[PDB]
Amino acid sequence: PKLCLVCSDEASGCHYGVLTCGSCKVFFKRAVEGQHNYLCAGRNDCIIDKIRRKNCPACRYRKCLQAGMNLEA
Amino acid sequence: PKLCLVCSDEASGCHYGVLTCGSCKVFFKRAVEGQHNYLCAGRNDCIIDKIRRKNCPACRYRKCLQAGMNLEA
DNA sequence: GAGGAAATTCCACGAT
DNA sequence: ATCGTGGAATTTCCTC
Ligand SMILES: [Zn+2]
Ligand SMILES: [Zn+2]
Ligand SMILES: [Zn+2]
Ligand SMILES: [Zn+2]
Repeated sequence: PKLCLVCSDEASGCHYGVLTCGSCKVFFKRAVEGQHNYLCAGRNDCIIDKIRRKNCPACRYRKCLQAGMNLEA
Repeated sequence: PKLCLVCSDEASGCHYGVLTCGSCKVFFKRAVEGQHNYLCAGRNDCIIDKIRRKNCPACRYRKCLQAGMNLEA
């Protein structure tokens, strides 16, 4: 019943300091390692869920950071 | 003329009835025969330009239709 | 020449 | 680390 704090999909455990699913954990790692320039086509307010998380890496990454995800955790 | 009526990128000609670039031509063909399930993570006003057009297929497809693109043209 | 469309290449995403 | 899937976009080939 525990949910990913980023996309609300069911969580696989505590990854990089935050309860998250597998895809969001892999996304965050790749985002930090690659130092990605992401641009929201919206207002930087996008809905991030299982379906929509692919739409805006910018808002997804922002949510990762604001939830406290860090590589050195 | 030039300037694709969907994303404002340089237009390659009149495709499916509308002045469009090459990428919006094949996008529309894919989307119109496909499901076009697309969900917007924003307010369905997403900015569609050369940089952001990949972010929201929902809004891109909506702009294709509003511009008047159709298969039977 | 135009434009439709397959073929091709590239990449994000995500499971294992 | 492979690696499958699917979308994106350019390149190549088709008919008219
Ligand atoms: Zn998640
Ligand atoms: Zn966004
Ligand atoms: Zn376009
Ligand atoms: Zn949108």
